[PDB]
Amino acid sequence: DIQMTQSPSSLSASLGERVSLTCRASQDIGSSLNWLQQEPDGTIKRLIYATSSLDSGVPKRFSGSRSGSDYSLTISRLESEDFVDYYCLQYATSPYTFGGGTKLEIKRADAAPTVSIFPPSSEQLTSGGASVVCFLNNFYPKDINVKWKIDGSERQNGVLNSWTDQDSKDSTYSMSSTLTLTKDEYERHNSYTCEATHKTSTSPIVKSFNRNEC
Amino acid sequence: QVQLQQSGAELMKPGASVKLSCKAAGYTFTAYWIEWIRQRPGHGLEWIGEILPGSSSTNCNEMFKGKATFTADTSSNSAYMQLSSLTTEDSAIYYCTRDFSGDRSNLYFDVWGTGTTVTVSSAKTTPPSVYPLAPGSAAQTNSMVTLGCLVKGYFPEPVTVTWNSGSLSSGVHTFPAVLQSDLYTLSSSVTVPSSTWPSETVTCNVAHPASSTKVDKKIVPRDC
Repeated sequence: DIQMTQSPSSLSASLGERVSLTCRASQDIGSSLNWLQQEPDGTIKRLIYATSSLDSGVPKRFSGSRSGSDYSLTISRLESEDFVDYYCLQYATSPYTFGGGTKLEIKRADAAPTVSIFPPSSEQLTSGGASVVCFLNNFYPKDINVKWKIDGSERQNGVLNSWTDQDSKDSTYSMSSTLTLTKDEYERHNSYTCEATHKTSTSPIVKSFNRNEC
Repeated sequence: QVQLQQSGAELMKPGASVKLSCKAAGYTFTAYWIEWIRQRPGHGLEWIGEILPGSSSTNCNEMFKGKATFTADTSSNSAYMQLSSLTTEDSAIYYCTRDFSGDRSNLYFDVWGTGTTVTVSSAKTTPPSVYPLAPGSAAQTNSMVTLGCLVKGYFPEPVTVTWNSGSLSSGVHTFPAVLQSDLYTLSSSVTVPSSTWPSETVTCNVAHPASSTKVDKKIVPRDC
């Protein structure tokens, strides 16, 4: 089947800048390439058809072109609503195929995470379980590492992470990390630490508590 | 008014078959292929297959052989995709779109349905346990204090989380849910000025309509 190699897979840019995305077809597709945009709520909308034509009611900042096996979507000047996902679609020969997508994110000033750690609740302890929760809030850029420490040692099992999308008001990312243990395994130990590594500081941000401290 | 109207969200047991529908209005139904597209959570779009109603003509991506059957009903303007032998990895949004049987560039994949979510799981409906997240008595920084609640072990999605009935929403992060066993867990955090707390209450409001669960959890200072 025809392969569409879409690049870049991710890109950061600021308001007002120009960006272009590229789909490399593995075999000739002619002018038979669409560009699509997908909103965070899931709405897909066609932007460009037949390589270069603009859909009705699509703003003029979008345009499409080809050069050899390379097809491009160009956004002359970024507006804030443009920072979503984009896919190309070849409809030359079935099976139809999409490039792998590009997520566009807004550039902003680097920010360090605000880190908070939480002990299990007493209601939870009376169930049989103990979740330790760490929030790493409002950081930029999005690349972040969390590590859990127990009595000084690194812990990897039982750790579930969740990430928010880029926030539309301040353009930062937030992350929760949850370490889940049985009541007994939790009470076999003393200090609990979550450690965040991020570009904004050379050394990790570290939050701990001690459960024998009350 | 060209529209493609998709059937509603579906929850199905592993191994069952689901049939999705795409209902067309505003155009000659026989003149356009109906196209079916899959998107797995956080992944890209993939092409599944197509049918030209009412003809014997269907086509599909080979990955979906033995998995996807397409049919169509010209009388009700409806096209159907049946997915058989469901597994976890079938959980995705399914979109339909259309493709003109002819020679006009602007009528290829021009209008899109808004999608049908399919969830495949063995899990039974389960209310969430809701737990308060009070600081373990730290420095409480100097300026802001962060609290949360942990909403654990529920099925199916979704839950609603609010802080003080929706009044306090400014310092809020409700994180997407993740699967712990076959059950869902999420947390929410709120950041408020330390003047505000423990001075007075902070409460998280959790709703899980599918289990008819409504709960309030006040965040109570540890003091040990």
